[PDB]
Amino acid sequence: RRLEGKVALITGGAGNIGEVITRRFLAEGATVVITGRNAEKLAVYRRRLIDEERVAPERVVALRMDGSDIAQVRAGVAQIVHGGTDVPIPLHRIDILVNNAGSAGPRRRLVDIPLEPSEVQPPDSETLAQAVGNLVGITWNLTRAAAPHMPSGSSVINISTIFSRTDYYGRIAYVAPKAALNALSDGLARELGVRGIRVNTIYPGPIESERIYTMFQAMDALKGQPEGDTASGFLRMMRLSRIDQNGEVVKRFPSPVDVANTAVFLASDESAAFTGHAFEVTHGMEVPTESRTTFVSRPGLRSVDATGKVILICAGDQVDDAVALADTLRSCRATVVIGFRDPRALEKASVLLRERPTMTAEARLVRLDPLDPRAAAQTLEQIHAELGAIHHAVVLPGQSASLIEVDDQVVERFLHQELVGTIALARELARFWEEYPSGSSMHRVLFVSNPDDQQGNQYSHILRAAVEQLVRVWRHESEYDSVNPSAAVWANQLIRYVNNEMANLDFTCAWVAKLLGSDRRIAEINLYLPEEIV
Amino acid sequence: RRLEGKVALITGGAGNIGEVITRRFLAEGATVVITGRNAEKLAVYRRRLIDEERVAPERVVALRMDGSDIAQVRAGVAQIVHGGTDVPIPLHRIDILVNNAGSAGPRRRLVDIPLEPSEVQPPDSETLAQAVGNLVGITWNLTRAAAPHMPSGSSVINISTIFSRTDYYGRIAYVAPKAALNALSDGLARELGVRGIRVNTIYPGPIESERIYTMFQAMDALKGQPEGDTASGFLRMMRLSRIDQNGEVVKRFPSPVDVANTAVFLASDESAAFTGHAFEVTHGMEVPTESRTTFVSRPGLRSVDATGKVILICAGDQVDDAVALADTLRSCRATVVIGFRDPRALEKASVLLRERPTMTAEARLVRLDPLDPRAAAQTLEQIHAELGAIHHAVVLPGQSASLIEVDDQVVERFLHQELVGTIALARELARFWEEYPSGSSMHRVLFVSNPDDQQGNQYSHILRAAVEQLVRVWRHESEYDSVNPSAAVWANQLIRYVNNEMANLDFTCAWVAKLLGSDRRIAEINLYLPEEIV
Ligand SMILES: NC(=O)c1ccc[n+]([C@@H]2O[C@H](COP(=O)([O-])OP(=O)(O)OC[C@H]3O[C@@H](n4cnc5c(N)ncnc54)[C@H](OP(=O)(O)O)[C@@H]3O)[C@@H](O)[C@H]2O)c1
Ligand SMILES: NC(=O)c1ccc[n+]([C@@H]2O[C@H](COP(=O)([O-])OP(=O)(O)OC[C@H]3O[C@@H](n4cnc5c(N)ncnc54)[C@H](OP(=O)(O)O)[C@@H]3O)[C@@H](O)[C@H]2O)c1
Repeated sequence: RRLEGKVALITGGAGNIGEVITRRFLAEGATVVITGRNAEKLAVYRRRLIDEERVAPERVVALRMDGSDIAQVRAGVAQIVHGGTDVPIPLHRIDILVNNAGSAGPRRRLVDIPLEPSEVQPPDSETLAQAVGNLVGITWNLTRAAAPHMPSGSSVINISTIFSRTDYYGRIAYVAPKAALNALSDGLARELGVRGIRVNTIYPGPIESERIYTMFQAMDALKGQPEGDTASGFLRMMRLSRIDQNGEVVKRFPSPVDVANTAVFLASDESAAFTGHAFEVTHGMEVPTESRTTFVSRPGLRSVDATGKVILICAGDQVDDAVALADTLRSCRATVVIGFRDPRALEKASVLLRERPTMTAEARLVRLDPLDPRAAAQTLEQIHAELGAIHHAVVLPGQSASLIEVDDQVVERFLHQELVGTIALARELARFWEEYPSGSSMHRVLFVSNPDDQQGNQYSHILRAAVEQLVRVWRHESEYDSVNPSAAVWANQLIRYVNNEMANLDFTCAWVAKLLGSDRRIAEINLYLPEEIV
Repeated sequence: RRLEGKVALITGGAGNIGEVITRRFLAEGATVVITGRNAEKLAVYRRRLIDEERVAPERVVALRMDGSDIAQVRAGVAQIVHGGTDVPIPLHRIDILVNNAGSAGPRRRLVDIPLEPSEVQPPDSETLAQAVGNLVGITWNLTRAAAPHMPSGSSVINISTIFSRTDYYGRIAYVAPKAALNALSDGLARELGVRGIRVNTIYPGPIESERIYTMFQAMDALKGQPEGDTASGFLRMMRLSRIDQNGEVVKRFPSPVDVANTAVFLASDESAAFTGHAFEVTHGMEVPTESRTTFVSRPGLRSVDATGKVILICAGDQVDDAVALADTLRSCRATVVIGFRDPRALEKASVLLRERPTMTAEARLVRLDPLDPRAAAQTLEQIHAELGAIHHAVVLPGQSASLIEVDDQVVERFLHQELVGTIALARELARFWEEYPSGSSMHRVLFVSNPDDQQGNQYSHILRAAVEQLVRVWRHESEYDSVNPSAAVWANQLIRYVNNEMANLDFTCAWVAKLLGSDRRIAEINLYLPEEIV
């Protein structure tokens, strides 16, 4: 009835939740195309729907498709629209896109996340880069491929997870890409809204499923705590108690049909007024959408003394910004190293650097590319041998328009250089700090965004979301590990791009120096420049 | 089908949106009790449903009930459960409570809001206090009266408005009580969740209805701008374009059925996993849930010079806090007046006050009760005659557990003393400042919350929400009126209760002095103390 005559594409349609979304969509009259990597599991599920639930064979199509590969996505969407080998009847359009597919990523503490295929250890099957492609790359690929074939009034439904906004020890390779997906979905709602295509996000809590109990078992083991501790923490956070199988009003997990019923509402015309909207299937867990504060003053640097602190600035190609940060830190007497991903930027910075009395030497310049982990680890070791430690780090983006009408290689470079690259850098720093203990004084990390791009900062928003959840879990893992066998890491993220004034760089540099050279520590993760500094 | 055999109570069920909620609920198999103040309109609508839509008479019950009167609410709920004169068949329970009733309040700029019945001018029919009772009092009353008769799995659906979070010139008597309702709903979700009763809030945008066009017509007139300007601003804010009656993909208002369809989803078991959740029926208007920042430093007072600034502290009964604020402002050389609602507090403060070199006289003490507007206006005039002006004001709460199991008079005193009282005070200050121009220098107002109540601060959250939206619209009205015929008002709200440390009062006083005595102005409305000051 409610999805009568609509064409739905459900990725991961044979998974634990996907099976229930598929079933409910069929009961409501949709024609469903289910995708997955395991072609047999798709065929078996399709057969069960036909043979045991009296579903007409024309209404279910099984289509193998690795959604992390844009070539496969385009080929599969073409088949759906025009017919093909695996699609017997051309379906002409997609009315509902359920971006439900999502791997679990490698389950490891940040220090242990595998970056290269040879590092992947049995329980896991994915590098960091593969997890990114199977979590946010996949949703991005399907939406770009499908959007030309979705008429006005169509519905894009992205499945994220509430845990993209909570502590989630040992799952940074999962929750940081899912946080990126949240910001991608909000940018897509803005872009597709002009076409009448709505884009909404479901955030399931822990859902009764083999998946959640497998993951919670692994996370209890990663933390060295008893079975059931991860679940107990989230059960306590729920506000809504609910009838369980024995009729008792208790804390319990929501079920897959709860998620499926939300997807039906969003797929149907009953949700026609919603876009860019969150749906938290969590029994009322109180989880903020963002941890943020706004600077309301400029700090005085006269009191800031970083004598004897080694501070590594990790830059991509941002010569002038990196040099300005180094100048400010050096005026506070810090021992500064600047690392550059881009060798041309490194050369340009050497020239620039050659251009009250102070006994502070000029910054050392090194090559530091986190996408070459073995060279990065060696560079950090050489710095430790020469300077004795690395106390703090400043992390800039990896490189200095539309989210849909964009070349495939621009999307791939963004995912690789900014998401994988930034998380890989944090992995390399965390590992180095664990391997080279330097006492109990916290290591401080400041992520700093790019400046305003004059075009809405759509891609910077995605990096911001990923970095916030990287920071949240890194803070928790490092605190926990420092008590239960090592210094903890405190981290924040400075957001420059909401301010477009000439004083922006100077204001940012002053706060970086204040936050690294003084005792002040800020609880909020994201630290925004004000819109007007003066 | 989806509400088969459920008992729904819909307040305002014969209004513009209520009629459509009622109709959809009946189509989905519910038995519906509709309430309103106009008994005839209810009877006429019930007759139309029976005579023109083939609805069985047993399934619709018309019940006149002014939901702002708790006595009437209890009597009507008793009738619904046990049967009575207007309820022929006892219904035994309430499965769905739709708190949809809501007046429009007096439509006036803050300076013109009617406080007393004789001030109400034709277009309007309500004082400020009546509007509060018809907007948040009503929802509070019904939920408390109905909750004992709602079994586990039941659903409370509160209709607020997105405009409780946006600019809305000339509607403070409407949007500030609706903002209070938002925080009341979140506290109720927490309290009722242990019983398995979920509580969710719908935030409609502008909904195609006689109501919205009547209100937008009045708001265009209040601002002296052309017909259609208010609507044009909100149409621009929508992200989702949508098919209109002629098949064009354009900006348009959502319809009443959009709101009704959301209420059906929330009434049905398909939403069983949702509580404390917002549903924004707005075509994706980007509207934050809160304007806030967190203090990340303590300010230096040595540079703060308020010489020649008259600052009025408006206190209820908070002797020690008011005196501490006065001491701090006087050490910054301000000319201080303290007003007290409570005459006993005024006497206690006189005794306390009698208890580097400075030439700053002790604070003047006056009676200032905003619920006696004629005496308040005279007091402000006498201060102006004696001291020459009132530059800035600090506003404390009117008085120094559960939201359900609470005596009726505690609820009534909170609504009257804190909500009506605080808005009435701002009305009195705004009017005084308009009547006694003192140049173009902005008047600054700092609302300051109570300290931590050690019990979750449920009532303080409600006042916080109302004050934030009071501030938002007051800032906009006063800015607009200062350009289009007068000084603008800047206001903020300091939140003390998230911090429970001994340094709390001193830290708060320092920021009050800094924000009133220096040039710094903060864009965010709510200014939170950090959880840890040191
Ligand atoms: N408690 C929960 O289960 C829970 C809570 C919050 C969020 N979620 C989200 O819910 C969604 C569904 O997961 P689930 O609970 O059903 O777990 P699941 O059983 O592991 O399902 C994951 C699905 O994703 C598919 N998939 C992964 N990578 C893919 C790729 N590159 N191309 C195509 N398909 C791919 C898998 O297909 P193959 O098996 O063929 O690879 C599988 O069907 C995920 O996005 C997950 O993050 C789950
Ligand atoms: N564009 C929109 O219409 C819009 C947008 C956002 C939010 N909303 C919200 O939607 C809800 C429904 O309003 P509407 O659009 O249907 O406008 P409406 O036609 O004015 O409906 C308001 C209803 O509230 C009832 N009511 C008011 N005070 C009452 C009291 N003390 N006791 C009992 N009933 C009372 C009225 O009943 P009587 O007529 O008998 O007094 C009437 O049925 C309101 O809460 C409103 O704030 C509306």
